[PDB]
Amino acid sequence: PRAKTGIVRRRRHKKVLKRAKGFWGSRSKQYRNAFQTLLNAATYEYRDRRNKKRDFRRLWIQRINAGARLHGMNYSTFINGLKRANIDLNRKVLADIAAREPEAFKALVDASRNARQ
Amino acid sequence: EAKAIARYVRISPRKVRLVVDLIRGKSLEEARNILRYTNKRGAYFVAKVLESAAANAVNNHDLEDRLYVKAAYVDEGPALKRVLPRARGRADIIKKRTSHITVILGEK
Amino acid sequence: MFAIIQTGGKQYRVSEGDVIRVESLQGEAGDKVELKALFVGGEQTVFGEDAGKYTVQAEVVEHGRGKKIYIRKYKSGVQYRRRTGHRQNFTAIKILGIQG
Amino acid sequence: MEATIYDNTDGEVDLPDVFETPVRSDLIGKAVRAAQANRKQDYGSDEYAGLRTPAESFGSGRGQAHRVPQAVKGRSAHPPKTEKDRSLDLNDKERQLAVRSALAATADVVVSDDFEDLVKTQEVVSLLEALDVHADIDRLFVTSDEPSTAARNLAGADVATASEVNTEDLAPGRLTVFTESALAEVAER
RNA sequence: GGGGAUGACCCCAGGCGGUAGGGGAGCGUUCCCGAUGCCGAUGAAGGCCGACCCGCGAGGCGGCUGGAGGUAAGGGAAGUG
RNA sequence: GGUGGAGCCUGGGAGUGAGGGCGCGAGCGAUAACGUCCGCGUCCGAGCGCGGGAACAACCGAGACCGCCAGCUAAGGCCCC
RNA sequence: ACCGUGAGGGAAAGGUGAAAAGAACCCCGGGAGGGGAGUGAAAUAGAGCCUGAAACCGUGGGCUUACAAGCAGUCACGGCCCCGCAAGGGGUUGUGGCGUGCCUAUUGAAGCAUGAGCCGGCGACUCACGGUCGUGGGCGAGCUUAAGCCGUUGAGGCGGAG
Repeated sequence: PRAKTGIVRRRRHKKVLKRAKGFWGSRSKQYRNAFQTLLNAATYEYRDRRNKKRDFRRLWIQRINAGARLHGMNYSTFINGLKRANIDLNRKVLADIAAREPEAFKALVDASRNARQ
Repeated sequence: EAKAIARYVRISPRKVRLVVDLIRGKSLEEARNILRYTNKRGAYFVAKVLESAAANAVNNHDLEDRLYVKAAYVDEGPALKRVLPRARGRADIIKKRTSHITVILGEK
Repeated sequence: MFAIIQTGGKQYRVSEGDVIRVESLQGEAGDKVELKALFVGGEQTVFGEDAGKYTVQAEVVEHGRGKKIYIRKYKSGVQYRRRTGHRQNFTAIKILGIQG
Repeated sequence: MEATIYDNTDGEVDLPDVFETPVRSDLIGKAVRAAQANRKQDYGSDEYAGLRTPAESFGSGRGQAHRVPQAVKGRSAHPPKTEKDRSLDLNDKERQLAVRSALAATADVVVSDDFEDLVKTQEVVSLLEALDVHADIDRLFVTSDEPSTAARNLAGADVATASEVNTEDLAPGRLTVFTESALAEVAER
């Protein structure tokens, strides 16, 4: 009939403890606010999980701009001649490379420039 | 290297601590003079601790004068739960807090 | 020795440094195997051409290992008396870049 | 069929329809339960300790909040009610049915009457040499109207009788030997 | 739903935010079986730490601790989380 | 009837039995109130959690099983933050 | 033990070791208490002396710290430090993005409404007899009392008012 839940609850708590990396001086061992602190941490990072890809959307968006603009035309334009496209449509790694191989991009820029005018 | 340690000490963990924090990672002799003419309580207690430490030291752990303190720390422990006036109702205690005294003697 | 292709997604900028890859339970299985991924990023030894110019040839890599969801924990919470939880899923077989 | 008569080399007898049949587990277990079930005992947490003393549930207004439940070493909460009807009485027909199909299971070894006479546990040693085995390890002692004396105490003692032996007895994973009027138990069956 | 061998596999349909609340299914916890079950001084347990398993409640496992246990591959029981 | 997937009866197990917010049609009410009263749609329900309108449940778009370094659009925006 | 004048209330405190062999002597010291030596299987087993975890205070190190907001953080990237599951992770963070705690009861909740200062152990839908619907299963007529007898284990069987 004995229910010495012991060893047990201690266990879980250390559990959440491990959940507990190092964070703010205090939830650091706050055997409770610890727990909570977690709860939020978590939902949070979830939110982060989907967010991220966007932040990137932008990220590229810019390295991007550095380049498209560099040559002499905005994303309105790029995107357009670009879509005139046909056997080629690619946006992500684009910029990355404007960086990575000057020419590669260059070229790209050209063909596109023309895509347009 | 060898050391000095005493529990069931009846003193200010804290204040005690300033004492040591100061005779600190420094010369045996020198700090010795530090406990010697330094103010506040413990001073004594501490200097004692040192004495036992270095004695302990060249006697059976062994080069007298090249020794200094290699580290020093105090740790609070068993309490002295003091029962004072009831809230002119419910007692109110205050704990004298026994203090643990530890110091390292090591040659140069 | 660096080319940029794409696969059931981008995952790309590769050559020989086997770049872990999405699931593809249909051709994988095939242990050390060769497989064709269509180009669209011929950037090689300082000469690049259109991705469609490409859309014709490409390459192959060697199907190489089975990667089991590198751990990542999901704590499902909301003040809203809502708590549930699960760990990752994602996984992928590694293939080494075979350039042509 | 194969109802092997002890005294080895000696004759054969027949397995009756009764035991024959095909088997009823859900029930078997039931039997079992029936068994330990009416057998157990019972427990309790002090009525007195639990609702004895005088509790002064400190009014209110004062900075607190209230012989009752939830502080310590007392109360219980919903304890080993010494007050809890331990029995479990399955049901006659049910039960005997049980000893029944179960025993069938046992058939899956034939105590030749003469044996009701052997007068020494070392003699047991003997019949033993006669048919030892791990199933033997199982070993269940059955005589048929008033026990096979000595047989009754050995590294496996017990001695049910042609009337009064049951699944409890041995349906429980074991293997055994009942004397022929024990087959009279059969009769019971 | 279309076959399923026990898995499982495949297609699409087909959604899958959720409190009171209603239905399924699992997890560890100290007990009674040791359903032709027993490990351990070269460690029982509990402790102390961890970039293999589980969706998970948990597992395993390896390291150090500490002195004596107790597990149950399966069902039963409940002062259970 | 294009539909597809709710529809009906029998029975066990339920919760809440007092919400409010908006648009519209009445009351009342100084056509006064993030007032209330009924009504017709939705809304919101401690997650109808994302977008936005600054920030703002909650009003316009929107249904959130799970994939960080993909792509097309809502509403709403594109001198700068 | 103790508050109560009184009637009355009514704690908390078990474990070292195999057995003391419990710690001569030497060492600092007013001493306690600390160091040696001896037991020893260990004494970070040492006398309130098994297993003695958390809270919390200390002592050394890595990193990090003075134009800066926030619990939190977490997504990105960088610098420095360790690579007992090495070309990948470990810890820490400068910056930058986005970000209102947790629980009750609420039309509605950061909450400035409540709840709760920290950690560890206690702690709350059960039992019994009725009845009920579901079902697993034994016969369809099905079924059992009180008892009598049988009992390492101690074995169930027989009882036919109802």
